[PDB]
Amino acid sequence: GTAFFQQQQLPAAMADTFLEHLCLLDIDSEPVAARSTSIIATIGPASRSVERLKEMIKAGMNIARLNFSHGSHEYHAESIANVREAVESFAGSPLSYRPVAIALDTKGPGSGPGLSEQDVRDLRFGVEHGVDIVFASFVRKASDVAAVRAALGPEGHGIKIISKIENHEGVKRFDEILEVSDGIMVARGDLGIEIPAEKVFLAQKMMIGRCNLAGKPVVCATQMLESMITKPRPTRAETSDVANAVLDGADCIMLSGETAKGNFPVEAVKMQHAIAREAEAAVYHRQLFEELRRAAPLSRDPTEVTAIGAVEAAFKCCAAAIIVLTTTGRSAQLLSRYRPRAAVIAVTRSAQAARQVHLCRGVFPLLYREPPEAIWADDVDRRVQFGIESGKLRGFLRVGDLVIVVTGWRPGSGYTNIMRVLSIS
Amino acid sequence: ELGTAFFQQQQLPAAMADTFLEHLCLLDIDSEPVAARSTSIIATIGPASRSVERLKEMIKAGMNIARLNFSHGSHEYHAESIANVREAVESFAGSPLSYRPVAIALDTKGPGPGLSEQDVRDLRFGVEHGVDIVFASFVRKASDVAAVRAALGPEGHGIKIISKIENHEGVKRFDEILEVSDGIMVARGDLGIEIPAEKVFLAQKMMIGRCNLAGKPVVCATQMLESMITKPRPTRAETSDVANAVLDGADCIMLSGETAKGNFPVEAVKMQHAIAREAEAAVYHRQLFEELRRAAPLSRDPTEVTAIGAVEAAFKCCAAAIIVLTTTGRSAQLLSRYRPRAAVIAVTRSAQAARQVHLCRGVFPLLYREPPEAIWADDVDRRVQFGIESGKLRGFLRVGDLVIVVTGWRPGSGYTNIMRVLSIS
Amino acid sequence: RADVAQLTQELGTAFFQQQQLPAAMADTFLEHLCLLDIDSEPVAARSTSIIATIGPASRSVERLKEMIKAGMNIARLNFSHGSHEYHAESIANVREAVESFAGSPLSYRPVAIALDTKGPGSGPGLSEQDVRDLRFGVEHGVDIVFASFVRKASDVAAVRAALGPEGHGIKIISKIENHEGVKRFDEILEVSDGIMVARGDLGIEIPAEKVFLAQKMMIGRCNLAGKPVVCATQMLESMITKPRPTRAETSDVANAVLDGADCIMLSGETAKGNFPVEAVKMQHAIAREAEAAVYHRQLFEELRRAAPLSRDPTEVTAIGAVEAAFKCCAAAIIVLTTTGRSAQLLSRYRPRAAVIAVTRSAQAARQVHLCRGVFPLLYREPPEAIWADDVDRRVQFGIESGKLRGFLRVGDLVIVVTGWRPGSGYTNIMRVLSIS
Amino acid sequence: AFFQQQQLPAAMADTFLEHLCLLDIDSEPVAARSTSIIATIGPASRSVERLKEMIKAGMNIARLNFSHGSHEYHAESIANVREAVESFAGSPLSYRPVAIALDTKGPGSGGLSEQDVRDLRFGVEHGVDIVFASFVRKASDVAAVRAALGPEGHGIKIISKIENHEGVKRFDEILEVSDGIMVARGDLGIEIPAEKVFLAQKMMIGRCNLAGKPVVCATQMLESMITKPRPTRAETSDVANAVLDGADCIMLSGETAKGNFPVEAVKMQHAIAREAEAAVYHRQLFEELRRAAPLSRDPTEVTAIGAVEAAFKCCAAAIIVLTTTGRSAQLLSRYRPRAAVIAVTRSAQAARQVHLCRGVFPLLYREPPEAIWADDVDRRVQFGIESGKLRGFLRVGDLVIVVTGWRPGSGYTNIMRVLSIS
Ligand SMILES: Nc1cccc(S(=O)(=O)N2CCN(S(=O)(=O)c3ccc(O)c(O)c3)CC2)c1
Ligand SMILES: Nc1cccc(S(=O)(=O)N2CCN(S(=O)(=O)c3ccc(O)c(O)c3)CC2)c1
Ligand SMILES: O=P(O)(O)OC[C@H]1O[C@](O)(COP(=O)(O)O)[C@@H](O)[C@@H]1O
Ligand SMILES: O=P(O)(O)OC[C@H]1O[C@](O)(COP(=O)(O)O)[C@@H](O)[C@@H]1O
Ligand SMILES: O=P(O)(O)OC[C@H]1O[C@](O)(COP(=O)(O)O)[C@@H](O)[C@@H]1O
Ligand SMILES: O=P(O)(O)OC[C@H]1O[C@](O)(COP(=O)(O)O)[C@@H](O)[C@@H]1O
Ligand SMILES: O=C([O-])C(=O)[O-]
Ligand SMILES: O=C([O-])C(=O)[O-]
Ligand SMILES: O=C([O-])C(=O)[O-]
Ligand SMILES: O=C([O-])C(=O)[O-]
Ligand SMILES: [K+]
Ligand SMILES: [K+]
Ligand SMILES: [K+]
Ligand SMILES: [K+]
Ligand SMILES: [Mg+2]
Ligand SMILES: [Mg+2]
Ligand SMILES: [Mg+2]
Ligand SMILES: [Mg+2]
Repeated sequence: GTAFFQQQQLPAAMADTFLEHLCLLDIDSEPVAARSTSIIATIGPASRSVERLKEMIKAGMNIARLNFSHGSHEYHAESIANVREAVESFAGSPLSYRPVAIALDTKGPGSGPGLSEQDVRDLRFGVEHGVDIVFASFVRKASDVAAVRAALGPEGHGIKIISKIENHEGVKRFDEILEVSDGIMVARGDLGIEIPAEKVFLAQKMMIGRCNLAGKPVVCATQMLESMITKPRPTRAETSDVANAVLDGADCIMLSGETAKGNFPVEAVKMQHAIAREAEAAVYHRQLFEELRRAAPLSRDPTEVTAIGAVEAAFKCCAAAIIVLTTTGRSAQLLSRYRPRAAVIAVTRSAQAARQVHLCRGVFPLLYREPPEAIWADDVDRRVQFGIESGKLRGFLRVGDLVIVVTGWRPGSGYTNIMRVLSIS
Repeated sequence: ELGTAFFQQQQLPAAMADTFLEHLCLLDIDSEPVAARSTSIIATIGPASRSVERLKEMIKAGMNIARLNFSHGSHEYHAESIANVREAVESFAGSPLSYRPVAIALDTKGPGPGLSEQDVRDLRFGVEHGVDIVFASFVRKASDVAAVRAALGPEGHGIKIISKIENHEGVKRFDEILEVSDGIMVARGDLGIEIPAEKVFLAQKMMIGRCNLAGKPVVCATQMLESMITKPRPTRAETSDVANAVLDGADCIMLSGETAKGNFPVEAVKMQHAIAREAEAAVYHRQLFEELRRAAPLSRDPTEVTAIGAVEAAFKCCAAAIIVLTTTGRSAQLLSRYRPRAAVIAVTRSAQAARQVHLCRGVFPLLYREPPEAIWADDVDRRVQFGIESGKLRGFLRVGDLVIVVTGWRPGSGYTNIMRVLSIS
Repeated sequence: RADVAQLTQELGTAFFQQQQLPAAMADTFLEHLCLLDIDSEPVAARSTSIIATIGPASRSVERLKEMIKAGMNIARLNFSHGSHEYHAESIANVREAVESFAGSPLSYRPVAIALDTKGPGSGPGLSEQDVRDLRFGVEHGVDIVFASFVRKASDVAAVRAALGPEGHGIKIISKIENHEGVKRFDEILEVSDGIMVARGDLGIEIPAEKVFLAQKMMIGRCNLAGKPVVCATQMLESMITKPRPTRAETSDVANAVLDGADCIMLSGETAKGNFPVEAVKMQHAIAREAEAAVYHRQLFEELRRAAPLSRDPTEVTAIGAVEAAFKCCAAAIIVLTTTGRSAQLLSRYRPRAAVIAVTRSAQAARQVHLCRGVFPLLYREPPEAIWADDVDRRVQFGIESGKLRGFLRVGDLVIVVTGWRPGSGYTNIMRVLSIS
Repeated sequence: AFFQQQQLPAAMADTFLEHLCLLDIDSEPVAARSTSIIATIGPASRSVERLKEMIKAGMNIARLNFSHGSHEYHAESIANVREAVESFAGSPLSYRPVAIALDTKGPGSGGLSEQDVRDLRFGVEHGVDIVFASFVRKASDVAAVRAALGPEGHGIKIISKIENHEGVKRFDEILEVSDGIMVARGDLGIEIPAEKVFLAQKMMIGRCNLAGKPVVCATQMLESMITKPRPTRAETSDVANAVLDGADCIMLSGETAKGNFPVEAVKMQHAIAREAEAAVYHRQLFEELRRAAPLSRDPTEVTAIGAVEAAFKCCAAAIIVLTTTGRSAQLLSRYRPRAAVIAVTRSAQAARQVHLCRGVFPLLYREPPEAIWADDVDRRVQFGIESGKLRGFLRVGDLVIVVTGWRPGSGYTNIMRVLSIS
């Protein structure tokens, strides 16, 4: 229908030049797709109650950040328990349950050259409490990342390390840090003090571009909606900043004081949710996909080959979603790197993977709880149907839609290799 | 992984270029073609190419389609030509490495205002003798194609009608003719007499472009290697002409007098084979695929969606082949329209489809005659393995290579919706 | 690499490391982003104009001199507050501070004066206070009118009529502040000289999360039309009370320049804030960094592909001159202009080279600050007897001011744009000159 | 009506595929033929009357094949060409200069042969404009030809013929020291496999286009026309494709030297080239030539790109350039403008040699001088406009781009002007 092609900036998406795309942007063209940029909310006195945390999950919070620069281990263990209680209060309805990752943001090296002794104790605390992500403060070289990985020990092998770039050395040694990290955080607060304030935007755009090229998650952080710490509505520069972080290519956007100590934590999450949906519909996929395809190297990895074929197929039919079965989240990450307009519904049995895939833009994790079927092909079909039923319940899919299904040839991680065009019934 | 030697062959340095101008500058006479020749050769059968022994030599040289010119000779003469082609083709049935299906095409005498009485009798002869293709002479409007289609009686609706554009009216009414035809022949002999000779190249390039856009086969015909009727080597203009027809986008190239009455019929086939291989490696796939992708409309047909995803996947891993299961040839045709560098190995139970897919560039048919398995998924696996073992036998594949496999979710034609990445073992 | 090798050997590797030149030579926008470098210093003069609102914090002649030195190009008088006597005193103080630098003509900086109207309020069209304020503007010689709440083409025609016969030279920049203005944008732009994205009211009239779409759409359409566009309101809001802006504020300024804005504005930050000079300095610093990060390779290609064919010699000469400037990395394009139009047509193609506009019109010299990358030089000398000699003297005045301000160095290439006969509308010549 | 002619619907297309789909056999070519025709002089094209007919059919360069005939035979051929060319000098606004090219015999079994030294000396003594140097294998072969031309032959253009594997492999070093290249497909098709010649032709044409140096496509282009009045479908396609590849010149060998239809062969190449030039996809071609050409601080180079860009912006009928050596016209030609490059020169040799560059129409200025330099310059621009109007290039109301310099003498072009006709 004509109405379908007037929504989600589709006239602007069909434009032949970026200039014509801008000219065709319409304030009356409503966003239809689900919000794909994840929201990281910092936990503190304003967002610690179980009842307030339930409201933040409903507003769109995907990752809860624990800032280990403040508070004791007892304080952070209580934060973890309240987050998990609020998250599990919706587990009674598996088709609508939303996993929420828990990220530990370290205190940092301070005046020291490498990993501090408090960071070693805090990292061990994180492993013992089952955190999913580490936001490693003041990463200056590859050996800083290796020190964090060593401090996590053998039990913390599955924890993602997102390196925070906060100074000139981190910006200069970016390539070596990105190579050994799982992703990056553009920590603009310290970065704006370490380098001239008027240069932070160049560092943010460079790091986002390089992370997008590498297919690794990138978080834009600090002062995005600062004025909402005390005021009910943000400034015109703040809404523009959030929108531009999404247009730059950020996988995640973050709230610090807005959710930890401010007076509008739920509204700050709602505002980031609303801006991100508008900005995602304004993305010029025509040039973006072409450039991501052209820049990505040739590959002999079947997961990598299936991912590009599935994204290409999704664009060809305007697929409502790409449903992917994943154990570690990697198959969903490789689909996410090509920035499909189709939502990536990732069905997994790993609760940790379901929490961690929020780091990748456009990945909507579904945690499958059923015990395995005796026949593997039937267990695979049951999970795909769970993805279709959750998608229908949440508004991602309707009868008549086309979906791309990405599965593998045997159980276990690393064997994705099948792309299937499916009609929703 | 593949080596520097691999990336120096088949014009791969020229294929990686960022502009068409840089692609031209990087073409190398020392870069040898590795892929199998994908542009089919149509050879006209006449006194110089009628004997079973001569036909066996032409099959070995590369003839894929045998053309019977009904402008000369009786029905008895053409029935003997058909029998000799079939005898020469079946003389290699014992060896899997040498067996190659050969299509039989009937070229009509022509019109008078519409379908002539002799054309009705000749078309009826074609149906009775099981011809695969009709090259319909002097098509000027859509109603001429409908007359040929109606003349293919009740038993011949499976025969492909390739409309010959030979005059100004056919060129002007091209869109309506292509819409109702299976493909087109740029019949340059009469076209060069009906329109100014210096305008034939414009008509050829326009029709080839429109056929490529429509995803329908296009044949370049007449005087391609004319001097080879009496001389053992062609002129510099003739080799250039064959190469440029392949670079323009022609699915097939044809020999008329060169093979029907000339002194070097086998040598003419060998020459077309050698030039086509060189020209196919020089194709600028980078821009070609992007433009075929951008110009092809969005589709909700799973075969069309699977085909683009499979071609995209083949380019990503430099796949040795795309193995497709097809009953009518349609799934292989939709892969062929995106001009993959990988060979399209079409496994079919239909002898007619195996002969007719020679009309589509890069489709290498395999006729499969094993009795069907009781379990459909096992029958599918057996045909995919048949394609891999014939591929290994003929030099298309080695252990360690990657292939793309295109199949459907249920038996019967029209259900292609699956693309798999397979490692050859 | 071969397309820059001889020029890299000539100008040096250090030249090609500054002003984001490695990022500018990238083949894709993605590679351009990856190559942005915080250590690549901006070299070019700041091309995006700064509009500063005059108020109690920025009214004194001494404070205004500091703001001119910090980079203020246009002084905005907000007629929503203050009396005619108050605004006349503000105008006089701006003119006094501007003329305090007139002793040195090769370095003098013109400053435009803009009148921002109160608006229609609850009314349907032009209010009676707006008619009195517009007459005040004509009587006091203002250069620009920022017309509040423009909702249709007839609103800008009413403003033009209220300016009368004597205000024909005044530029009307229409402020888009509501849903109707956004929806009727094309008809408003057609009859206006330019647009202001008035984000304050716009963010109240439409959902706050949609303002960025309206800003980007209007900037794109103004760039396509070749007409000036101003980005306004809350750009450095926190600097009203703090000496340093937030990370969202610096990002906002940078993104307005990257979107394609000709001008950026300061409101309460300069009118009533505690750091008016610091706010101007911050906008200056961010705009220079953002201008160097513009992806000229795709931008120029798209401006050419989108611009229709033209049989106007000024339009034809402008694209030829911008193309020539990119070919040699020209330090500047010196253009002779009477009304500012020839400089505006060069500016629409977004050259990296500075557009040094030599004019005898003091009003045109002030008004060309609306066009990005135009550096006005007011020529005060009496005419030569031979017209060709008068033209040459004006070109040499541009080269000498260019050398004395740092725009040009001996060995640089410059593009000179002139006409074949005196008077406006005859630009048709482009010359390549080597600086000696 | 203007936008339906010269394949303008196909020229406006956003992709090459859409450009192909929009090619129209009913869209007539309007612009003058840009690709020069080199015709080989022999028994079938030696008479003054036959040569006059070939000049009217479109011959721009006369090739003397020194592989056959004596010096006396070639001197008579030169004299007949000059007599036929000067028979049209009575009308200066329509006079067509014709270059004379000497094609050497070659090294044979040997570097530079002793017969080649004598033939090159003959060429200098007889005032030839171009040398087509046979079997060039390395840069030192070009230097040997340059030395054999001596001090009296400094102005002669050396076009290196690439005829073997070594010439193809050492192409870059040969092009660097040559004025241009000839893709000599006859010997090349014997030295390398016949099925690889098209790759060598396309590579050399692309590299010459990138370098901004002339490239000639040669041998068997219309071969069958040696005995038949019409060419084959492969032959017309070959000529069209050489123009579409980017060749500056196309050549006729036996077709004009010994064939039964020399005038018809020239007419056929003229007709095909005009059709192929209108089918050129300028949208991508200009963008790629522009992107591939390096940045430059040479004012002639900078003015040339500004002028071609300006010509495309207004659909200029022509770019009128004042040139001494032909260089300013060559730098305009390298960007492949759709506008004709009308080169007004006083140098008769430069007027003949600029036929090597596609789209350059030389006008030999033989009008009285003006005392004031600026008036003399203006008069040459008016000469270009009047010849353009007379020959059909221009009409009243058209826009032209005029390219001149700031002071006399070669190497000072730095001005581009937009001018309205009449
Ligand atoms: N992250 C990302 C990666 C790839 C492509 C894109 S993109 O497609 O959004 N991309 C916007 C930036 N441009 S631009 O050339 O700078 C530009 C800017 C303003 C204009 O009006 C214009 O004509 C061109 C290139 C297209 C985004
Ligand atoms: N869709 C499609 C179909 C067929 C071939 C191709 S193609 O990719 O082979 N290709 C042809 C040639 N054109 S061109 O712009 O005419 C051209 C010609 C000569 C040049 O030196 C040049 O720089 C450009 C470009 C595209 C693409
Ligand atoms: O993204 P990952 O971690 O590589 O997981 C993909 C894996 O998931 C599957 O689709 C299903 O496997 P399981 O039955 O073990 O969940 C495998 O075929 C495939 O290898
Ligand atoms: O190309 P076609 O004629 O549509 O045939 C493709 C068909 O082949 C298959 O892959 C296998 O089908 P069969 O087992 O019936 O041969 C089908 O699933 C698919 O629909
Ligand atoms: O940009 P504008 O207003 O068209 O003015 C450009 C004009 O300036 C000139 O270069 C010089 O004109 P004047 O001598 O009137 O100042 C004219 O040739 C040209 O028409
Ligand atoms: O193309 P060339 O060889 O550089 O000659 C171009 C020259 O022609 C002119 O326009 C006119 O020069 P002349 O007066 O010497 O004929 C020069 O100003 C310019 O340098
Ligand atoms: O640590 C952070 O998030 C910062 O410095 O912005
Ligand atoms: O019949 C043909 O092939 C022709 O006329 O070219
Ligand atoms: O009036 C204004 O400037 C606004 O609303 O932004
Ligand atoms: O000399 C030539 O031109 C050839 O050999 O083709
Ligand atoms: K911290
Ligand atoms: K026939
Ligand atoms: K106001
Ligand atoms: K010779
Ligand atoms: Mg920090
Ligand atoms: Mg025929
Ligand atoms: Mg307002
Ligand atoms: Mg030879």
